[PDB]
Amino acid sequence: NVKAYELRTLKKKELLDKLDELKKELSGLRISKALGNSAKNSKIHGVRKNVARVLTVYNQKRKMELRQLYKNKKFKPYNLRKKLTKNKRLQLSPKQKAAMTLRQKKKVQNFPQRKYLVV
Amino acid sequence: AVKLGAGYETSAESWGTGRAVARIPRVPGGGTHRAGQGAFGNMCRGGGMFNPTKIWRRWGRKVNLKEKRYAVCSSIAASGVTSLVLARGHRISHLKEVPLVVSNDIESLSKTKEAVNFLVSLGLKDEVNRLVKSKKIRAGKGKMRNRKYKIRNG
Amino acid sequence: ATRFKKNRKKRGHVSAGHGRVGKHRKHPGGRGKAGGLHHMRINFDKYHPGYFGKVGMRHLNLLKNRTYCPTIN
Amino acid sequence: VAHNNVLPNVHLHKWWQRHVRVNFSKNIKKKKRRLLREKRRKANGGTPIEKLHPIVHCPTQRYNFRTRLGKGFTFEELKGAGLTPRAAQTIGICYDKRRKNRSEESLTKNVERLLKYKNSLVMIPLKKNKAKKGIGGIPADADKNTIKEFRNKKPLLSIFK
Amino acid sequence: KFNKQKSSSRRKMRKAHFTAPAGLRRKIMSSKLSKELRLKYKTRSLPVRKDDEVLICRGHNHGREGKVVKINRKRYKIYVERVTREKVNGESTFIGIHPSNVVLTKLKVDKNRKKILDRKA
RNA sequence: GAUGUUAGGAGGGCAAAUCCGCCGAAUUUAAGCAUAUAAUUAAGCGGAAGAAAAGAAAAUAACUAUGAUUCCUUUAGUAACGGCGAGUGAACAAGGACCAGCUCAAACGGUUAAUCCUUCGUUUGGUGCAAACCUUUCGACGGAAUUGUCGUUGAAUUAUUCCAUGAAUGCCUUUAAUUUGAGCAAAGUGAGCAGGAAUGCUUCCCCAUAGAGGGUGAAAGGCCCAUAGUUCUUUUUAAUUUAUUCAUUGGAAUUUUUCAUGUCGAGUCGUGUUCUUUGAGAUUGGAGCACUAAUACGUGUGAUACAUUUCACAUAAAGCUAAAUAUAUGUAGGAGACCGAUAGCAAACAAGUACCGUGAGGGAAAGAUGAAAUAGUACUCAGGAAUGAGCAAUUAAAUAGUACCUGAAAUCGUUAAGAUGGAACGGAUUAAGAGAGAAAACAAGUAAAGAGGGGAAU
RNA sequence: ACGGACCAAGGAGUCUAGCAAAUGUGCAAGUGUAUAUGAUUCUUUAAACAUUUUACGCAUAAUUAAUG
RNA sequence: UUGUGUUGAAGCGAAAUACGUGAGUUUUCGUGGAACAUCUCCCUAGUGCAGAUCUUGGUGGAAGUAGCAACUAUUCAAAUGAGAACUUUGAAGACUGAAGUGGAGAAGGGUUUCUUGUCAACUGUGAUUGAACAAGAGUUAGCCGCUCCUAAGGGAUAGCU
RNA sequence: AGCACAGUCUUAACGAUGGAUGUCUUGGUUCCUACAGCGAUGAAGGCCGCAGCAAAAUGCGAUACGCAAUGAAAAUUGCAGUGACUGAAUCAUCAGAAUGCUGAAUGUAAACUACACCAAUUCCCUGGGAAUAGUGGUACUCCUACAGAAA
Repeated sequence: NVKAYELRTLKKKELLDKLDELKKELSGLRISKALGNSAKNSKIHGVRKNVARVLTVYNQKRKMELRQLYKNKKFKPYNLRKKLTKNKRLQLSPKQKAAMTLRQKKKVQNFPQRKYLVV
Repeated sequence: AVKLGAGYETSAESWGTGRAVARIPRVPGGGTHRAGQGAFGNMCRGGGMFNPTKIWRRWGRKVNLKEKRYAVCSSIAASGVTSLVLARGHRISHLKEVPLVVSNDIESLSKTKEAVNFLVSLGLKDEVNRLVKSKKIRAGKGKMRNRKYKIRNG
Repeated sequence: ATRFKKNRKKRGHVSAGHGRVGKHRKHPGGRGKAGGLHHMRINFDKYHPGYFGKVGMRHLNLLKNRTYCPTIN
Repeated sequence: VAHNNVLPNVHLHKWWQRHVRVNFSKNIKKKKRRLLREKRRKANGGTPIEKLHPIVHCPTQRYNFRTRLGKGFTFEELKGAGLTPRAAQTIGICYDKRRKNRSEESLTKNVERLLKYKNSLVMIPLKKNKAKKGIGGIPADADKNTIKEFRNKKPLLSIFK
Repeated sequence: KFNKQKSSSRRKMRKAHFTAPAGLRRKIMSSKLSKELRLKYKTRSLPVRKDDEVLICRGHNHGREGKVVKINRKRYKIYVERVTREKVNGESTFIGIHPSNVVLTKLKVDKNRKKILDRKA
């Protein structure tokens, strides 16, 4: 049983090697289960979860190092770029919605709404 | 109100003359218990009530403002006499006068302990006891409708 | 006040006060003002004499604000 | 029909249950509207949320004698108050380009109402102790001391009614 | 009572009680503290842990006391070492006691309990 | 125009309660029925939003006049439409909610497209642990565009007064509100009775800004969660705090002095005719076809078709726009004089499930042991076994044994009593039997002795 | 003549609009405060409370196709 | 408003020297094991059943009755088993009579196939049998088919409505 | 040890059948309030899978009744088994990672796990070293820019 923080410092090589040997041990456990042997059947869950953990760490490392590759560059692949709602993606930018012509810009600047009181 | 189409959400058919059965509508099909059973109709099981309750019942009422003011004035006057307050149900046999008034510092006390002490010292110990011991779980289906207890008015 | 309704006091009387011979059918004379001039004519003539026909000219759009005038004696 | 009754007239020959609606939420809506306008006047920082409207004579012979709040002052009365429409709409003055002053009485009375509102105005500087003389007929900005002493005073809403 | 965001419906909150998750069940499985222990930690109630000495003061076993042996949040019960009972078959099993019927007399030391007791300050 | 697996993008489907277009009945009413009504509805097709649509007068009025749209009260079941039958049925004014105005076209700018986009670079500072995000103006390139982007809303001229502008230095405090997530949160587990078990009953104490609810072996303010209250934390948003020196760059409003009365939406309006729609009637809107305008002194409304003509009001044939408004949908909250398992949704449950139909579709029944099965029946006997029985056994209780709360009637069994010649039951009156019964169906008081309970008297 | 083998449970003049009569109640040539607003009311409260000395309905006057 | 409940509420069965004229009301015993009433006055309604070839559910007499009738036909002995007319074995008598209850396939079915157990229900009599129930297992392709071709024809593209 | 005729009907007591009644209620119903689009970045819907023993429902997607992270934080259990003396057992939150075949379904098809064409593709170390028949792309319409052909 391996936790997710200590293997966070491994390189991809031994991460994949750990995954491979762990899968091999899981395969051996399944072979034993298929045979008459049943003592080890309860370690299948733990080994399966270890496989899930190491896969999670490896995939997160790969995704982060891929994002570092498309840092800025304005043309990230679709999965790398934002995944908002489709209509949110197609919405006009706040700048575009707030854009105004020079005529109304100078009108607003010269005669803004004013704060005041009464007697 | 009941759900608008309740009991009428089935296919209508009353093939019933010559079938030696009542002319009530029957649900169609087969292979299930419901097939051929009596469909909508107040007499039929699962058939919808006779006059489904509607939300546009006259819930509220309009009361003349003059009549409401008359009623409030009369209620104050009635509270002003001893016999009526006694007959209403309150235990005021130890009150000095029925239209009892207390100094404005009653508006300033802030502890229920001293409020109860003041109420007792006025002679309403019996009234307080009645209110306290009257707490009781009510009868009927009301108590499963967030209406558990029933208290008297002090 | 559904407990004051007259139907409650005919609760075990079979016909519900609507007659044993004539029964309570649904619209046995027609719907609404159906039979005027034909079989409700006596009712119409006895209680609403000048009902049928038309007299006078048409005021196309009235605008009662024009002719509104209250009177004090 | 039978007996001596008015002839029936009920216009319920269509599917009316679809169109029936009952206002269970009249007072709830009242409370919500009051809360919304209270929050508005709390947010705009002491400036009243009402806008000044002229008083006008109701049309037709039926309501000849009665006056009521109209929509917006006209160009003539704004000019008589010395106030361009563009600048007036930024200090809570309603303006409409459709009304015309057909009578000197209406002109003078709306002008004097405008002047009363104007002199009751106390302007808040646009830039936090950068008081200036105003533009387009807007009064000059008040100073820090008078703003301080007037903000705690009850704002009169009589001129709005 | 005075805030309308929280329901007072019997149906609603008894459904909440009977379908509460385990984490919430831990909180509603609390119980009183003895007088001296209450004065020592200046708090009134505490959720029960596995190894606390407890004293049951309600029910058929209202007199004796013992150390809790296990807690069943699914059944809303706790078990104490010497309150066993004989089944019909012939083996012993602990008697389920609702935590509301017991008072804590001594509670075990754990890093979390002192952090929450200091939080109680 | 083609064509391009050239580069970058978009549409498609689901979902509908509210919303926007089209298409479009009949049942029904008229006591028949054909116009009419149902209904500009249902069904059908298409299209959006958190609202939609409408909306800034080719409006109303006729007055002392109003001033975009929407919605509420009302006008008003009114004017009007209609085998003038059945039926149908607005608008203006008035009182309110809300309140917001704008831009293209056309005009003017040619000592100069002053515009726009793509791609590639540069920095101006900032909140993030990170991921990412907000600001930033200097470009260069390639294009689009004069078959028209951008600026002005006539153009200059004085006077004031405003608005954006950069650099340097300092200042970033307080409070109220609003809104998340967290904590803290009073007082009995005191006698006694009866209990399997108090939260019950008596009795003695209390807390309450908490006596809402839920749980706990029976009805709990003081056993637990929570509740009243309060303290932190999150969102934004008001008032408050401080701004000071130097500079030129452009713009705006009004006010002086002159020009020129400019522009103003065409197969469109309009008219005829046909169909539909409307309350709209010698035609309310729309549509098809035919004809087909004027140029602001015009042309369009002013609810009866015309001709001549006054008057008033608007300025069509281009466009955007928040609020007040609606929500039988979805999700999440909160409630109720609602239903309480043949009820309430079809579905309290493994319910749109089982099952039926080739298919479109149709569509159920079914909740409850006990406080605790961490008490689900051990042991013995008899039986092949199912089961049964017990001197045996859990429980307070098993006639609470899993179909398990209670356990009606129909129907059936056991025992007892009675009746019994082709009905049975019954009404009225008694008699004989058999069950039950003392509250009127007798005996207050009196004296003694035994057990008790009270009240008054110091 | 038709329905009824038996038992249990369910089972049918109601709701809304509009008019009138009757009766009770309030006020009375007036009556109803509509929509809406305010207000230390906001568990209850979606109810209660209130309305700066020409809103609207009905009534206070009828009659006529109608100018009136 | 003012009451009843673990010293037993509601409900239910039988009743009562009970009251009423009557719908009913009130009590007793038994059962029941957790709530119930308010007739002090009033408010409210999905408020009162003998019927509707009423609806749903349950249950009767008919009645141990009609009936368990096509396919010529069974018998002896043994085994298993608690139990054998209809399970198995041997013997006999017969049938189907290659237009076959014989072998292969298609459509349709979908594990009914096999082995080992097994009998609560089903197998309209029995049943130890079984297509039932339970646990496991079983389907091997370059050559058999699909896959390819085109037919009656279907869908779609371009247009055009 | 003996005695009742049988049947039919009536009554009572006790039981069978049945599931009414009463009492329950994590359900419904109605109203009020608040927010409100999902999809070629592959939706809704449908299949197929996934647990040690695992059918349904619920949950999930080859990391498959759950991974990571964050808050709480000692249990979780039918057995087996796993957990500290708190990134560990279990809840809650859920932003990271992952998300089978389909489906508007979009390479051609479809009662096919059938058939294309173009890049071979993917991974490990800091240019090498491996492993893979595996992986991506290719619909129709349209917009902007571009390309070389046309009159």
